[PDB]
Amino acid sequence: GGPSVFLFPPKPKTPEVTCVVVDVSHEDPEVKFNWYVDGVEVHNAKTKPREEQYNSLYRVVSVLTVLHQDWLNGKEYECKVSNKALPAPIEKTISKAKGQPREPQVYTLPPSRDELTKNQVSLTCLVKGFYPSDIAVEWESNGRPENNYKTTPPVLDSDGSFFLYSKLTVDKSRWQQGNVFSCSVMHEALHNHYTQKSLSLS
Amino acid sequence: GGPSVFLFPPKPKDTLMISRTPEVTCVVVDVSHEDPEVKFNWYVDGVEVHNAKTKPREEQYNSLYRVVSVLTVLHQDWLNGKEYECKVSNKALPAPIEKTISKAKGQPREPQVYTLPPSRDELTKNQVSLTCLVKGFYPSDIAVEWESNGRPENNYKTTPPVLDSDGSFFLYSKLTVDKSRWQQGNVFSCSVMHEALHNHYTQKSLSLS
Repeated sequence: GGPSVFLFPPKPKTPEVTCVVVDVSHEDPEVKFNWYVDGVEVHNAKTKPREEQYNSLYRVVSVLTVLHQDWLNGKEYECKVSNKALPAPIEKTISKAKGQPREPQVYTLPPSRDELTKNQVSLTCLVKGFYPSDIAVEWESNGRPENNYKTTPPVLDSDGSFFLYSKLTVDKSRWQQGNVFSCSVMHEALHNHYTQKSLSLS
Repeated sequence: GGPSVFLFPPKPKDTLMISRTPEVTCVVVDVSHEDPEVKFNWYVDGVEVHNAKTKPREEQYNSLYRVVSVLTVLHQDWLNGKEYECKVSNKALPAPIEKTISKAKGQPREPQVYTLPPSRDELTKNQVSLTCLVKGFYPSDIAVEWESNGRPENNYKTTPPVLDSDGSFFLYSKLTVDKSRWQQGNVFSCSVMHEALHNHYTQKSLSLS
């Protein structure tokens, strides 16, 4: 277990910059935030009460209200979190430049030919090129939501965008019969904030 | 308020590479400012050792100290499941604090490596994604790389291990290449290092159909 930090832009429609700390250890729930604007610190940010994730680890959020005309001018906003279980403080920066939302690309991949020997096969859903990291993925089959899937946490790609993979495990018999499976993704940068990519045998 | 102890295992790549140094790290947090000294005792399967290295103390954001002791472990010792105990003594402690760590116990499971070509929808783009699914391995310590034509490929990212529904772990490694390299039929290789593999190494190729 190790904490991760994410910075969120104000939505284009009161503006706010958000620093999210996920996977805070259960022994030391305390997290200390320091906010920088072009290098000088501000103190008007307010920290939300801690939330316990499904894995007992904690999610601690700090919200900094941002001057509207300031965001138009392109000033950098820095969030520095510091925790006892942390080897060193974690720093994140966000601005209007490349803080822009990026539409995720959703690709479904059938099982490897070598996996068709096993009794179960892996249906994978690749979601790449999205910003910010907040995203939700689900699997269905003919509209019935599936239960035996797992999704990796977001991974920062080499271009500043994020990607992840979701793996649905289905019986090989169900796959070869021609069943249709769907990978659903919800994200703010998507058109209608929702898209679905289907997957089926040849 | 009260000083607590955390014990970390070695990094996965340090346990898998003969040229690296795997370390067990004992971290004492919230050490008193007027009683700052900490005495470390290290035990390997009950036998005390003395080759541990202490680091200079570091003050935190709350005016209290953090002191770290680092013990080098043998590659074969860690893989064989030897247990490492760190005992932390301090004047402000009513009694010493003991913490013990070892490699994840349970039957080691061989990773299954599956290479997945880019989706046809991505073939309209200038760069395509080459996917390496590594599935069903235990424990989670693992290392993944990409190479091609005898040279490593470095434009890849790998997800951390994820706990699967069967008690094993899986991850994905994504190699991004120019579309023309993939359309040429050039062969790419996903290499995995893991204790359960023969010679702790395997590699699966990925090429155009």
